[PDB]
Amino acid sequence: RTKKRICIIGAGPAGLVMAKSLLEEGHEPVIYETESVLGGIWNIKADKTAGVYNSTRFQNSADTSFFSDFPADTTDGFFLGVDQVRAYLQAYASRFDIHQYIHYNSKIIAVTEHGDQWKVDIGEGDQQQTRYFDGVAMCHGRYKHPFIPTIPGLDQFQGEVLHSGQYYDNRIFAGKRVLVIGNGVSGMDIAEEASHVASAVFWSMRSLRLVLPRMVGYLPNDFISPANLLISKDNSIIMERLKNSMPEYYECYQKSGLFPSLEDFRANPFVHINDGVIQRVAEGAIQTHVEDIERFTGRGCIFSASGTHIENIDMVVLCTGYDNSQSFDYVKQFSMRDDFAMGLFYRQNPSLVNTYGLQNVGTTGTLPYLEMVARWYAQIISGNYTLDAEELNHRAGEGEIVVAPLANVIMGLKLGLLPDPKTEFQAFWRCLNYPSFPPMYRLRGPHADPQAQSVLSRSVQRSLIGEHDSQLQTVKHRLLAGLGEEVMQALLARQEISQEEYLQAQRCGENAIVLSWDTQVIRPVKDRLAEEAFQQRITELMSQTLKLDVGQITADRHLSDYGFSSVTLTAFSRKITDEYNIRLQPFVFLEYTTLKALTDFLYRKWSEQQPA
Ligand SMILES: Cc1cc2nc3c(=O)[nH]c(=O)nc-3n(C[C@H](O)[C@H](O)[C@H](O)COP(=O)(O)OP(=O)(O)OC[C@H]3O[C@@H](n4cnc5c(N)ncnc54)[C@H](O)[C@@H]3O)c2cc1C
Ligand SMILES: NC(=O)c1ccc[n+]([C@@H]2O[C@H](COP(=O)([O-])OP(=O)(O)OC[C@H]3O[C@@H](n4cnc5c(N)ncnc54)[C@H](OP(=O)(O)O)[C@@H]3O)[C@@H](O)[C@H]2O)c1
Repeated sequence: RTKKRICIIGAGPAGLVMAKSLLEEGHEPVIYETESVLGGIWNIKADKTAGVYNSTRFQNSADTSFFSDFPADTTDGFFLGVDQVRAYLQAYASRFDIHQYIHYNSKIIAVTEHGDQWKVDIGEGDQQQTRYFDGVAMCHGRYKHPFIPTIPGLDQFQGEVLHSGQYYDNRIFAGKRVLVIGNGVSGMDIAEEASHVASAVFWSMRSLRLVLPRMVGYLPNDFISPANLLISKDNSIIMERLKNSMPEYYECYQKSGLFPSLEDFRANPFVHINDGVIQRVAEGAIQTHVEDIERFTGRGCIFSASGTHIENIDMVVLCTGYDNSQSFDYVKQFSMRDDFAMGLFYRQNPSLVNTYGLQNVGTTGTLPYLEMVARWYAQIISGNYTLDAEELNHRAGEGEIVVAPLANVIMGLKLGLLPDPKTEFQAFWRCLNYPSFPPMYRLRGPHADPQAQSVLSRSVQRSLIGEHDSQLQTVKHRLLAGLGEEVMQALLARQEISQEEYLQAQRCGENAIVLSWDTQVIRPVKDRLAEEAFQQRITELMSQTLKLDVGQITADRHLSDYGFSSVTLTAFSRKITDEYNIRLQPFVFLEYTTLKALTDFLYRKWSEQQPA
């Protein structure tokens, strides 16, 4: 009887683990799926308007992107592609017997609160039914409703216009003049793949982002431990790793002119994973314009900054991402941003969960983050967990990023899945220094798995092949300082911490780290008059590419005092070309030898074409 009856919207990864989690706490799942098969966005249809495209592979290694008690098969590789992922989801649904609860061809239409119960409107027309449930797990994913920007004249463009959700492979670009717009992962992969077939590829973007390949050195991009992520200096570490472990890539990244500015990295600190677009841009295979499109003529495109007119455009691919606001129509009455504590639990009745939350999950795979929410909701349903009033207070904000490995620590602690810092601090610390290995979270607490330890052991043996120990030990001292003086004294007494550790924490007091919810969040931060603007812009670009401050850059100082390099000089002139479409011939710097000599030349060349 007490089997609670939970309505799960979706058969994708979230719905699968959401159902398997409630089955561990003896509840009864009811999955409704609009499509005819499980798998989610990893399912292709023929008139494709959403869903992963052919070359898609996971950005992060299998060691951090799959479920706690169900390892992925890496025979064909550590970065799983479309076939293996949907394979995985089907294997999971079968070991934990999830198929029986799935009702395919069944679209949820409305969810309304009904006392403490929930009334759900299922199915479309003559199959329209209505059932009642104890809780609703919203597991409908993202990336389904394209977002089309409003651009002047695009509605009258006479070429083909696609949105990336329709993309499957690059045979569609063969022989064509392509304009790719947007520089998320989709724009990156499409632009890169287009550059191996198309007649010409033009890549439009407004602002530069950080790109890493899948492997950084001889380890996956995602092998980074919470301790490192806590020294903060967000990605100063990852950048160091790149610079020290991937020097060739780092020089090539610079020469592309696509390495972003500090102001750029603070504005979006999210690390995008792509393998290849930067090499293609370096080689001239792609023509990047970092600026804003002014308007679209009938078969071409005009740019605001440079005045560039690209002509005879065959295809525009709008890689402009998704409006995920409409994926929440069946709960139109609710404001997800304002009613969901942590963007995850309906504040007045958590029986209503939003598994994906509302933020951007970086650093490791999405699956184990979803799983963690699933294990947590399973306990809220059992009555074994009652969100406290600081929990209910949190609001997921627009733009925010979630450093998953931290989110799993924060949540893994609430559920008692990690050694207690107050009693097993040394162990807690080892955990904070391993990458996000999901088997770590099934060694203790609710529903462990005996085979977990051995799984976690292979992943950690691959981790062990940089330190900043000093900084790390300072994170140790500051964590400990953050536990308080009573717990510190107790750890000292019981022999968990040495006398040095204890005394240092005693000194690192006003710098104490207290792990909390927002530990896991990152918030991004953002004629004559014309000719002054040009030279001002050129100096900044020289400042960016040189790592020098505009004070030290002066009009009449010879440019060669400034210590350029082949790499930094290239980077400096591709950046010029990207914003003003001016090409610097191979003698530009032998003939113009000061800043003022260079800007006056380029501004002339600029205005001999269309300016402003
Ligand atoms: C191109 C691309 C690449 C990606 N790469 C990665 C990656 O490398 N790593 C990673 O971790 N993640 C990646 N993701 C995203 C992430 O993997 C997916 O969101 C993941 O599958 C989790 O999906 P989900 O469980 O939230 O539901 P989804 O997989 O989004 O599917 C949701 C399901 O709910 C169903 N549904 C929706 N509305 C209703 C309704 N009203 N009634 C009934 N059913 C409904 C849908 O039919 C769908 O089957 C990528 C996404 C895209 C588009
Ligand atoms: N952990 C994971 O591995 C994981 C999980 C989920 C999803 N993903 C990735 O998320 C991707 C889905 O999002 P997406 O990358 O397609 O889109 P996106 O990240 O939302 O970015 C859309 C792009 O379009 C540009 N754009 C938007 N509006 C524009 C306008 N009016 N004019 C010009 N440019 C505009 C944006 O640049 P601006 O900066 O100028 O806006 C942006 O680069 C998937 O491909 C997947 O790889 C990864």
